[PDB]
Amino acid sequence: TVLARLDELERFCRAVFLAVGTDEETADAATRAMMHGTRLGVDSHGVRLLAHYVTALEGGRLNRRPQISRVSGFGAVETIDADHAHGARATYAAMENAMALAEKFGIGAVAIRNSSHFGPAGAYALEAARQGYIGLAFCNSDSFVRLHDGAMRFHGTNPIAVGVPAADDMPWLLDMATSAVPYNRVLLYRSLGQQLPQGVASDGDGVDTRDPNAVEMLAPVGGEFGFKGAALAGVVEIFSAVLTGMRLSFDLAPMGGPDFSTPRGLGAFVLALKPEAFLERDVFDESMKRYLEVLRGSPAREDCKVMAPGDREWAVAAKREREGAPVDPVTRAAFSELAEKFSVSPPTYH
Amino acid sequence: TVLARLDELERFCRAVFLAVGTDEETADAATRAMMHGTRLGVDSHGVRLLAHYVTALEGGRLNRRPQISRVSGFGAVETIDADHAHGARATYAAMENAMALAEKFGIGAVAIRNSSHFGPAGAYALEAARQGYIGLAFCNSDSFVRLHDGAMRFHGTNPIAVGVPAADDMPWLLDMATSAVPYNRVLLYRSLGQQLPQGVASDGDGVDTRDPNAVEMLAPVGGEFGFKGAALAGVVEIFSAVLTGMRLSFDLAPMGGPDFSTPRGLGAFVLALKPEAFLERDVFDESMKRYLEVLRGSPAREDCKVMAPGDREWAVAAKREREGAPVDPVTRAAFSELAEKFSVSPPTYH
Ligand SMILES: NC(=O)c1ccc[n+]([C@@H]2O[C@H](COP(=O)([O-])OP(=O)(O)OC[C@H]3O[C@@H](n4cnc5c(N)ncnc54)[C@H](O)[C@@H]3O)[C@@H](O)[C@H]2O)c1
Ligand SMILES: NC(=O)c1ccc[n+]([C@@H]2O[C@H](COP(=O)([O-])OP(=O)(O)OC[C@H]3O[C@@H](n4cnc5c(N)ncnc54)[C@H](O)[C@@H]3O)[C@@H](O)[C@H]2O)c1
Repeated sequence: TVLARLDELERFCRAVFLAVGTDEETADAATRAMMHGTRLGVDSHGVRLLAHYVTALEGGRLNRRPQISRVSGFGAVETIDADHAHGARATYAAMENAMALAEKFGIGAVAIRNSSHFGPAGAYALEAARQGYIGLAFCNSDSFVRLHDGAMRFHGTNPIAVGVPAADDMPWLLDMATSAVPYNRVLLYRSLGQQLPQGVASDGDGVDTRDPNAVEMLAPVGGEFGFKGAALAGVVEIFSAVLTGMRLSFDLAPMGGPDFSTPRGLGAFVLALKPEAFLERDVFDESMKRYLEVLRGSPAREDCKVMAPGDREWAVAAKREREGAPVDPVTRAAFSELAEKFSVSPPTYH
Repeated sequence: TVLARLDELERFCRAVFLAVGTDEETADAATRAMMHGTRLGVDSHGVRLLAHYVTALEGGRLNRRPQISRVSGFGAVETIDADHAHGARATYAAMENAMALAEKFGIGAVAIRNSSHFGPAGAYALEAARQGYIGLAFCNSDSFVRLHDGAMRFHGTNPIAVGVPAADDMPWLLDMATSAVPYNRVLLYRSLGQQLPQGVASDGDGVDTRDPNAVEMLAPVGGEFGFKGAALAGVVEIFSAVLTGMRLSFDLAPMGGPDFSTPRGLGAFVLALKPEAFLERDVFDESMKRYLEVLRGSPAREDCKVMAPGDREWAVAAKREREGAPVDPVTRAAFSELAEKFSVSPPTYH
């Protein structure tokens, strides 16, 4: 295992995408979503996803040159057809539009059609926050999580991402799957041979299990009150599938192979709020400032620490700014054969 | 204990409010919110709240004749100043506005100022659903729930309510506090002398306890992953307080006495979506129909049943339509003295 510079990894991912014969904007957008994940420590959706995207692109699943267009739209809303684009491209574009509409109507909501996996949901949410708007991001995926008291994979890990501008620091940022823990976690624990935390997954009968080998579905967030987490996965499902026209979780094709050619037709939803359309920006920042000052200063349990959403990510982000992002041996090896294959320089390490 | 007709209770609540010298619209709005809770089985926020509202009105906390006005607003947004109105009046009014803005811009968002406790958050969300829009409702309250790993009451029970139109049945409705369970639950368990479920509350040290007498704060939804529940309470806090200009949870005055004269200045947020602004309503209903058809038909655990958000509320709602709402002896006795006091007919029983 070893470290890599965030620019070294960035320039590398973009170089590879271009080599696959991808759009210049599709390459920039796809690398931002992965650099976002890698910079914020959410490595499950970091640069390790490069391998998959190039396979989906070469396979035909992801369109190299997507023509993003608005099928309709009136007022502060509009539905966009990404043209089977790479999730990040389809959603980064949808958000710049939602921000544009928010600048004109105080708010902006955009339904996304014919898209794909977009990596970390917070990428787009954090984009709006960096711009001074409140960004929302919903989406679904192939069924993985059961309902409360369920005995089958029902909803996808249907994430929720909310980004709020700060003042003189990093934006408030929530990026979470509606299930207790994401799916890659069971694969990781299965790989290490360790048991999962209690109430994160269930067997085929709907009864929880801490054995990663017996898991056949993820459990909703909330535990005994998991029905609340299942309900949250419902709101995202409505904004991501019923309101976009795309297929529901249980109707979507697998995220993995063997098919890397037939498009999945994934739906998503983006939302932006213009703080200045409701109140004085000076009173918004002082409230947010006070809100965060108090939160972080709040009493904690024994040897514990309290933090706002995004605080853990800004701590690792700062560390990866100077120290660099860790790249294990097997992902590094994948970077070498990708570099060999596409004739691009591999990331320098240390 | 005995039963009461939903019209008998409805007419009674309205009668009492008018007797206190309240607005005609403030009486209708306040009785709908309570009738909503009583009809849907969420009795914690039903007609048992009458006793408190008349006390807040007579005390001077709640304005009997509120002048709801929009301080500003451009595009599909606007901030409304309820003029210290009863919660239901301030929010039912803000929702009809958000619906009005949604009919014109596809969406409608309204920031509510100088409001008060509005009973069940689903009342307003369900209103938009009955109207054919997708309604959202956010609000905070005085601190009761701790942060993940916290050792102090931080957020209020900050509820989330989302109502989505169905097709040929009752709307999809989510109404849930961000905390695992609402506060009144500790009072009930303390009253019965029984222990609470694991992970719903904590003592003064931030460590969970099932003893309702040792509880000093509620726990976020999610358990070990309660940080997601605390992050959700954060999004509502931002929409309900930082975005409205109203006080944050920890700055708000108590919901109970002894002060029933000084206004709390509670904030809230309302949102409305016009499905027709994104797609053909015929494809929205067929997707929602299929979504619910499959959900309810999904496989369940041993002797369990799966249901969508609101399904449990529509089962008791139907039961309370014909059979009637149960009223215990002590709440009925409060109705008798309220009837005696204001010279209004008490609900007929059976
Ligand atoms: N593209 C897709 O289809 C898809 C689907 C599912 C998940 N994802 C991604 O998976 C990634 C991980 O999701 P997750 O739910 O496992 O993340 P997580 O459970 O690790 O954390 C989610 C949230 O809780 C916060 N948090 C964690 N610990 C905390 C603490 N101690 N105190 C306060 N807050 C704390 C985090 O900042 C974060 O906002 C996300 O980036 C998500 O977008 C993507
Ligand atoms: N006015 C305020 O300031 C305020 C503050 C907090 C809470 N409240 C009110 O408290 C009331 C109760 O909130 P709560 O969170 O305790 O309710 P709850 O936990 O009983 O239920 C919330 C949700 O989960 C769903 N649900 C329950 N069991 C289910 C199952 N088996 N399968 C699928 N779904 C299921 C319910 O339909 C509901 O939408 C709400 O009406 C809320 O608005 C008001």
